[PDB]
Amino acid sequence: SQIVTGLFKDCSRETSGLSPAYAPTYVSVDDKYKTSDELCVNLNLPANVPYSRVISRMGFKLDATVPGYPKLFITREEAVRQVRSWIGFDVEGAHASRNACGTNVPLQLGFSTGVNFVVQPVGVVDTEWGNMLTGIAARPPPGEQFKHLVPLMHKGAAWPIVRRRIVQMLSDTLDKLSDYCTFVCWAHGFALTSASYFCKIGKEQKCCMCNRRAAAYSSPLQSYACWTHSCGYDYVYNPFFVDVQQWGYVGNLATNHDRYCSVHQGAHVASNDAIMTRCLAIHSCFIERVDWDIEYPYISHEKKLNSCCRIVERNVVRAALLAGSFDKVYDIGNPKGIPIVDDPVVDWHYFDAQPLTRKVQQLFYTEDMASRFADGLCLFWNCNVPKYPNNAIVCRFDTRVHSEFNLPGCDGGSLYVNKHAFHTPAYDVSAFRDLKPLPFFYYSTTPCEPLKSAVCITACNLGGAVCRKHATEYREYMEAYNLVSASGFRLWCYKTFDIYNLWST
Amino acid sequence: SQIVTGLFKDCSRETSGLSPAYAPTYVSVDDKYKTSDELCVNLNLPANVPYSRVISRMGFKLDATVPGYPKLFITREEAVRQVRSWIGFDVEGAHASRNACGTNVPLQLGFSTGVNFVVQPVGVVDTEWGNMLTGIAARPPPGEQFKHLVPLMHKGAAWPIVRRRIVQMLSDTLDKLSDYCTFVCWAHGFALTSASYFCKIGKEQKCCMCNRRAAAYSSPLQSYACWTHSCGYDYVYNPFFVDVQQWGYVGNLATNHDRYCSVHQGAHVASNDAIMTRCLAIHSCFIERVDWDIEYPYISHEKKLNSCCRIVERNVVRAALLAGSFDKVYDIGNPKGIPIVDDPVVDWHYFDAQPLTRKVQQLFYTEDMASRFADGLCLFWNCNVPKYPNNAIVCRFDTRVHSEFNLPGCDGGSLYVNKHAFHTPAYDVSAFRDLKPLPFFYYSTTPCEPLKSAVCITACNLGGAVCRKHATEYREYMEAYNLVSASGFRLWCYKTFDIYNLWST
Amino acid sequence: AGSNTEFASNSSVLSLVNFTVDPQKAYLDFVNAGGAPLTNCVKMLTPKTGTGIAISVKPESTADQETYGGASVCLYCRAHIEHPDVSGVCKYKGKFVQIPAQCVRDPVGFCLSNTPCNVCQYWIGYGCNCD
Amino acid sequence: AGSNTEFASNSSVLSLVNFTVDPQKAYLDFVNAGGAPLTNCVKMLTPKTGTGIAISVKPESTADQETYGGASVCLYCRAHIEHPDVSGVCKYKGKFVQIPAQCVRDPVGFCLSNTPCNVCQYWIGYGCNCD
RNA sequence: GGGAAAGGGAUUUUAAUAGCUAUUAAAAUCCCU
RNA sequence: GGGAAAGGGAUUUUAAUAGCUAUUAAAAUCCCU
Ligand SMILES: [Mg+2]
Ligand SMILES: [Mg+2]
Ligand SMILES: [Zn+2]
Ligand SMILES: [Zn+2]
Ligand SMILES: [Zn+2]
Ligand SMILES: [Zn+2]
Ligand SMILES: [Zn+2]
Ligand SMILES: [Zn+2]
Ligand SMILES: [Zn+2]
Ligand SMILES: [Zn+2]
Ligand SMILES: [Zn+2]
Ligand SMILES: [Zn+2]
Repeated sequence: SQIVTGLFKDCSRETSGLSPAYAPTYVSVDDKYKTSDELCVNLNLPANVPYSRVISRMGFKLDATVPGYPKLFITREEAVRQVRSWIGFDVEGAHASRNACGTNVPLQLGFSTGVNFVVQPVGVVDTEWGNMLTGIAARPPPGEQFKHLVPLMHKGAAWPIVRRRIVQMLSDTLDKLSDYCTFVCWAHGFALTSASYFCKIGKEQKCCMCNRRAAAYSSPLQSYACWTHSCGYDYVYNPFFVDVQQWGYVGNLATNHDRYCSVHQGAHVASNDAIMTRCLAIHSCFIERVDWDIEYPYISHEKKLNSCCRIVERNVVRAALLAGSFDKVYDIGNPKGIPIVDDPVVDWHYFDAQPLTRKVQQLFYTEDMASRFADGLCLFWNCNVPKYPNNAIVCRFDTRVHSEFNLPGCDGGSLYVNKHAFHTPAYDVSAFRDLKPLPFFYYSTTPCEPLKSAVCITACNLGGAVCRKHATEYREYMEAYNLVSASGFRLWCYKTFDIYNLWST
Repeated sequence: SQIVTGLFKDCSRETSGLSPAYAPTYVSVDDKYKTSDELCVNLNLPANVPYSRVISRMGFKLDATVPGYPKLFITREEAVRQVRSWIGFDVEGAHASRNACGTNVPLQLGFSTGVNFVVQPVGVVDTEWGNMLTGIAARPPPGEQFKHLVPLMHKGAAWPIVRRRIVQMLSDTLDKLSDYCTFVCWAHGFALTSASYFCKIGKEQKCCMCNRRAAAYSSPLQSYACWTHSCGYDYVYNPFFVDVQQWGYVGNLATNHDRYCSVHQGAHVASNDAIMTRCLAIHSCFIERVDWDIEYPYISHEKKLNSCCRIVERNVVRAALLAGSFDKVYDIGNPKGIPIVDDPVVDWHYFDAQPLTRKVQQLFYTEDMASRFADGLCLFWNCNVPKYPNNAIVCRFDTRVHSEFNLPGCDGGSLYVNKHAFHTPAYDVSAFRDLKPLPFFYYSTTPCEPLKSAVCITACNLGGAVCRKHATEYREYMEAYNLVSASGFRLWCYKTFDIYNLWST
Repeated sequence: AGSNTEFASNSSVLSLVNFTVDPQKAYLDFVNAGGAPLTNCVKMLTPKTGTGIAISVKPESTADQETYGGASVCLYCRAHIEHPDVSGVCKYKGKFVQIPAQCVRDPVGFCLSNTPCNVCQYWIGYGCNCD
Repeated sequence: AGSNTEFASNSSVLSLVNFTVDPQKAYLDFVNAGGAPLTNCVKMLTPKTGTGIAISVKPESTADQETYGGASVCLYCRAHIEHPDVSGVCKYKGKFVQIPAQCVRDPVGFCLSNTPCNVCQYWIGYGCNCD
């Protein structure tokens, strides 16, 4: 074929092409040399040396397939499984000026971590002895909306420093989350061009100091290392690339993000655009369309947290069922319809937004449906509603707590990843205005076989003593409650709840 | 003789002192053991073990003098000599609660680079086998103004990570400026307590990889390195400490800073307080009271920049004097009263704010004195005035350009350090509303002995040609002008300046 | 602005070489796996009466060779990346490269795999005789 | 809240030890330069009838020694910093230290400079006899 | 930028060359800057 | 913090124990949190 592309375009102002001995391609040769049979000839003309022509990097395509080389432009399904590696990425660039016209170079890189890196205008220059990656003339884009880019032309640093700073920032962010990096971009045409400055690709490699996958490459050492061992490393090794615009969005980034989020408003900068891009990707992959079959690997005591959550749920649901004389229980948000507790004989009912069993009715809960369930105890274990009823028992993840299985999400909410990904709305204390924070306490009925605390509702505490069995149970329940609360979960209860009603046993 | 101090205070809730074999001091022993002659006795009582007592770190005093150990709490003059190492420092802390009462621990560290680090509450705990630096219970300070500290209690990271992040940030900031670090604090009582977490002191050391002074210490490697070789280092080695409040200020930080600056306004955070502290220190040391005799060492191409500035000044002043046929010249801002150019015979007058010679009159310029000098040509070479006259030739440093010899300053201005420290007000284009930006050009009169340009006002360019002598003169002047402009200087001239009047020679 | 230089068919491999740590190994793996070799090379019309050395300042191909522009048969000039040679200077630019006729399919692969003899300046195993 | 523990005279040396990389060298240099030794040590009233070993669970001073509380004569307990010993456990805490009367001026310097013999548990050069 | 020669792509339409396509040139819409 | 026992210092004044000072306890002003 003969379809030309804008990649490696000669951006110099010279009208005549190069001599055959210097031109990189056939179509870059001057027409005075070309002859029949698509051949070139040496006319013994004087050599036009020295020269300096800027070469464009616009239009990279990482779609080749080589055995042993990973696929970097991953699809939707593969990007969902790598959600812990998601780092937003935006670039603002400057147009080449003076001796060069027809290319853009990166000026301000921004990431979802909120950092911005300003760089000097650096491009590829082809000279009579080879090529360099050196400073070129560049001006900020014209128009009103890019006036804020005018000062940034004189605030940029050298590229080798910015490379190490970017690697250090990505190491600080993604070390505990994954061995991978995934740049979530809104338009990859310029993002990939900018990534050519600070990224290297190749075969899958092992870290020199440990068994983790190598995610950074050092050029002076010619070495590979993971995030923990990437001190002083220039380049990021094998990053995945994701384009949100390929996922069926129409219009610019701002109008698509403002339809689903109101928290990321602010001044225009590359990092804020990156944050909006990542927020829109999260909304696309975990709110609009939800996949329940994708399990995520355990990285830090998820099983113990699940066991502690089940223990705390059993204790507080039993206590809420026994403190008040409730004979009818509604469970709004049970996907399977399995009763949490069965020691108090009560009439259970189950509802869910997407039930997995016909025994569970469908219920997309709205605050106007409070009167439908006003005669029983409502249960909201990890079920999020903007306005809870009066008689509820609610467990909700506080999105403001920094956790390893907690990730930033959409509209101020958070993505909680524990064997599955759940999007949780932003923790607002106004939703629980009709409820009170549930105080810490323990309740048990186990037989009896020092510890002084008034919240241990047991048979021994009625007589002012404590036994070994209840002491060990109380200590392990304190450990479970501490793990659940330090993970981020908050428990709320109906106003008329009093622990002193539990002393009847 | 027996003055007690709050340092190492036992912050536990135990009402009795320790056994003589476990107590660290005499006065920490329980009174049942002490005797009349200030002796202690063993009463063979059962040991109260195990135990866990929080120990306060409030009240460090680094005023001891040991040979070979540098003085860290430097004075005013030494702080001025080390202005390139100035990093602001503020700490917001949490009060110890529950098992502890009577000490504070760092919660949010903030630096003048705009960086905040949030840490988990960690304090010293004395136990029956020794002592630990481990997590303790702590609550945010009460009152309204500290409500913003309530979320930060669950957003903090571990101290060994924050140490490396702080060292990395300081290495990124202070690498090209100095081999030293100087924490500029507003109240060092808590800043030094927080610095005990991430700083180490000792004899002055040399970097393991080069000849620079060692500014960071690594504990796992047990080694010392400078800023360029401090990758993975978790401690800052030998930092100087400066207290702004000791310099005669009365009142809190906000009221003192708001009297001299209106740019650093914003929300309350540790980094903004650090920025205000550094801004107030800069105002104290370089605006109010100024020392002209303190000379700073050269870093890079400062002598070259001075030579290029002198060349550009000579050319521009000569051309501006010859164009318009001015006969009287006023030089506002000449400390010595030495004429810049003397080829055109004009009547020179000199003025300065602090003249060094009786031949120079005092002039603290104000725009109301515009008509005082309206009958000549005014000169503002590195003389900063909020409103310039209509007949001016001005050279002013643009404070928005990043440079090695450019540091952040007061009220949006900058400190320019080139053999001397000058405080320059913030670059505002509104001061130049009566002036036009001076276009680049060259002028010469040297005798003669390809290059196409319409701004090289010479004898050859009148006839459309150019000679080798004027070619190399023009090229070296282009290099000088490029260095001057890329350093940050901007040139402005009176409106009626036309380069075409210079063709008369 | 500017003028186009490369075909779209070469845009894939040249992107890969622009990102790989080892461009030569990556290009050889791409070619050996069945990928298309780099097209658009500068081919010179010669009377086939030259001496036959590898690299020369003017075309010197024999009957069993073809003359190519050096910059068009150097992978680091095609992809516009830093050369690995001594002091960063390309050995091919400004000079013409002789390629044997049996390897005319992939000039870039031949110029990456082979190396001229330092004594007689012929291709080793392809014309060099130093026994 | 809390109760005070240290005198102001020891605050400078204890802060210096808290900040230094090597507390032992810093304290020895501070003492040898003429600085005041650490005061406020716990001194024990004994009938001077003990065996005389270095570290013991009960006071054992002879006529030529004085018994001190161990935690009060360990520099790392006085400064509340991490101990360098095996597994971070102090060897002086919970036990009484015998100090010779000729070195009663600076117990901390004696406990830093000298170590007990592992065979007879006496101070080497100050009561140990193993020749 | 302090600095004469205002950037990249996708879709549709039009004109020209050569034997419906590739390039060149222009207009409209959208995205990036 | 989700978590009963609300923090550190400087100056002045007051009262007590001991042989004017050290400690203890309180009030007022200022700084840090
Ligand atoms: Mg953007
Ligand atoms: Mg503050
Ligand atoms: Zn590793
Ligand atoms: Zn958003
Ligand atoms: Zn019991
Ligand atoms: Zn070094
Ligand atoms: Zn300020
Ligand atoms: Zn001339
Ligand atoms: Zn080459
Ligand atoms: Zn040979
Ligand atoms: Zn100890
Ligand atoms: Zn012995």
